[PDB]
Amino acid sequence: RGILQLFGPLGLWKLSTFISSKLNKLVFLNIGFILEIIVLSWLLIVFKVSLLKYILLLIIFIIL
Amino acid sequence: AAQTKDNNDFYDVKTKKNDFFPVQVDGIESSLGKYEEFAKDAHEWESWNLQNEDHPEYPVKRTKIRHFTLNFGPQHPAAHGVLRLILELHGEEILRSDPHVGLLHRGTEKLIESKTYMQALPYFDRLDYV
Ligand SMILES: CCCCCCCCCCCCCCCCCC(=O)OC[C@H](COP(=O)(O)OCCN)OC(=O)CCCCCCCCCCCCCCCCC
Ligand SMILES: CCCCCCCCCCCC(=O)OC[C@H](COP(=O)(O)OCC[N+](C)(C)C)OC(=O)CCCCCCCCCCC
Repeated sequence: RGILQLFGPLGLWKLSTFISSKLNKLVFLNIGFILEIIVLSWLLIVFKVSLLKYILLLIIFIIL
Repeated sequence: AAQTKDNNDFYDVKTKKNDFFPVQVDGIESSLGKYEEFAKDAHEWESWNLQNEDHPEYPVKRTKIRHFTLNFGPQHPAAHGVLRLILELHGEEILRSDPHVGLLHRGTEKLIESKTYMQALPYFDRLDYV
């Protein structure tokens, strides 16, 4: 009833609720929001590919 | 006529008649819990809105905007003199016409009573002066 729930249903439910609540705030009809994300993605073309894992770490920081 | 809750001088809350069935929806839930478990945070979630703007009875407070009101006033070649014709237009389409007169009211009828019949005659020269 302890660690196997934290690393199981109860723990993953809290993780899912936290992550899904973040994603629910990103779906709203707004021109400025989607334009910023489109233009931001252009940096993947500019950046050298070795920086992908740093962008991955930065994105996980923003989830918090 | 009378200031009511859904209609007054400054705004109205217009609702159309509902063409569709009054469908009942109860027990709203997601895959992580019921609606009441997250309804506190659902104000930030646009996908959690229970009221649809296409519904005929959706509440909208609309300010009562004056329609395009034009003074076709005395200083205008169309008006044959002094006529403050007030027109409420929809673009150029006339919706209501309010002719304001008295800009040439000179009290001829009042003045005539103070004149003899011979003296009052020239007043008639100046009513329809063509
Ligand atoms: C033997 C059985 C084996 C099977 C088990 C396998 C699952 C093991 C994983 C266990 C880890 C999840 C369980 C513990 C998570 C608990 C989440 C949580 O409590 O939220 C923490 C915090 C929000 O704070 P709050 O919960 O409100 O209060 C603090 C309570 N002390 O918010 C947080 O800090 C959460 C961290 C933010 C989210 C980080 C996201 C990282 C990337 C997602 C992780 C999964 C990656 C999957 C990738 C593919 C997905 C398609
Ligand atoms: C890889 C090694 C083998 C592991 C096999 C898979 C086990 C997965 C954990 C069980 C989850 C479960 O059963 O999901 C069912 C549970 C039910 O939760 P509940 O008891 O109703 O409490 C929840 C409600 N409360 C707290 C209010 C009472 O829904 C959840 O929590 C939703 C989160 C789903 C996450 C699923 C991700 C699975 C990833 C698997 C690989 C990491």
